[PDB]
Amino acid sequence: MEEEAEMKAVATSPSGRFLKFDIELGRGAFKTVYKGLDTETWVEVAWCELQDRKLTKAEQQRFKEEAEMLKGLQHPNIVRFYDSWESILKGKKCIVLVTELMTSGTLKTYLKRFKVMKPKVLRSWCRQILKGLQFLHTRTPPIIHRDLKCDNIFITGPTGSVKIGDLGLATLMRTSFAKSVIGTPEFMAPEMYEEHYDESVDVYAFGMCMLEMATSEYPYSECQNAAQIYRKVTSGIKPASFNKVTDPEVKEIIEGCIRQNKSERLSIRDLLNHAFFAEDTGLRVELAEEDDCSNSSLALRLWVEDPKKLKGKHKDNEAIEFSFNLETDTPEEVAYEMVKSGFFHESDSKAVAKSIRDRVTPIKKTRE
Repeated sequence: MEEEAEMKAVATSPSGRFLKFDIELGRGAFKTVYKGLDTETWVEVAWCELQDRKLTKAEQQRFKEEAEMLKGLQHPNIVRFYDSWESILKGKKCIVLVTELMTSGTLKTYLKRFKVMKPKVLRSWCRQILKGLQFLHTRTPPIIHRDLKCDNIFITGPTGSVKIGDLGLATLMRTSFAKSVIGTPEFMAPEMYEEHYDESVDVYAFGMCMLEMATSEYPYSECQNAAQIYRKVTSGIKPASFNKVTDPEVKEIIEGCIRQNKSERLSIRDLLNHAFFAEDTGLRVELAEEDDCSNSSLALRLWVEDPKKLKGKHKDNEAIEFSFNLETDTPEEVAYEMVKSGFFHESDSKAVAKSIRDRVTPIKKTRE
């Protein structure tokens, strides 16, 4: 039984397609989001009201057209923008943005409580933010998100896909004041407060999102306030949580993204070509426990990411926990022990041994 019958429509788009309900979903300076309805599809939408009062006639016409540019953005990793128009709020001009309503919330809400699910969702959500950003940066003229952070990444579900939303509008962030209210220091590149920055601010913010997804903790939480973060960021002092990244590949991508010098930062084109984003083997090995160099034995986990890529009747999300002595063991012999125990068919030995070798050869080198 639905009580959608009691929700009274309080406004309509000039087109007539969308209805506004007086149910506020979120706030912020310059923005109020409302529950809305599409009368063509009968699906609840977000009715967003955007307004900067202290805006000139010239600035307002540039903000209205920036809003109209978003309508033509269609990509599976970008929240869909259905329509935008100019209206009046408290006598002054305002912009209304109608967008898809994300019911499973943000990545920020998700990471407050939950770790990203295993075996593949971390790699997928990363690749999806990169694909979404790449799409925005390849528009004519290029779009820069300007406000990328976990609270602006929406999830379809814990095993679903991610969508970037709440783009930072160029005209709405022209000033140091607007940037200080809109932006989240943790996710902001050091050059964010300069009058001129490019798309590499979005790369820096991506690096911080990925850090948060990897460490399951908030970047720069050691800081008491935003001034301390600004001081640390501009000094070239990484978040303490960066040294909590246990995967060398994940630590490498992050550092290449959160580089102080904008020109030294990694490009999305090349990131998308990183081996970390490959899924050809269908097998991956990770550390199960925190590695103490006093120990000779590691505690590892083998993930069957793709049961189709293997001979036999394998279940989804299959994870094998096994020990490995860095001194006396070999990946090829351990893969044979997996075959013998009945985990794998003999013909998958080479694929198993490689997944083990990939994780175990770097750690063995580090040992003294």
